[PDB]
Amino acid sequence: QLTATVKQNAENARQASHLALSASETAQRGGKVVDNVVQTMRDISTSSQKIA
Amino acid sequence: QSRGIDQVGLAVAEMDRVTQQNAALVEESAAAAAALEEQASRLTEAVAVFR
Repeated sequence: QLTATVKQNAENARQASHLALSASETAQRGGKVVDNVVQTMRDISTSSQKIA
Repeated sequence: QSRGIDQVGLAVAEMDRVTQQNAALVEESAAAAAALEEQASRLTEAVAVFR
C-alpha cells in the first residue's frame, strides 16, 4: 500500500513539475509580451500628444 | 504513509518481543537437549563396564 502511494506521489511530482515548469515558462513568455505593451502604451501616449 | 509506517512500527514491535521470547525457548531447548546428552552418556557409560 505504501509503494502504491510512493509511486503515486512520485508520479504526480513529475506531472506537477511539467505544469509548474510550463507555468514558469508561460509567465516568462507572457512577461515579455506584457513588457512590449508597456512601450506600446507610451508610444500611443506620445502619438496622442503629437496630435495635440 | 505516516499512519502506515506506524502500523509497521507496531507490527515490528510485536515481532521484537516475540523474537526475544523465541530465543529463550531456543536457548532453553538447547540447554535441555544438552542435558539429554549428559544423561544418555551416563547410561551408556554405566553399562560400559559390562563387556
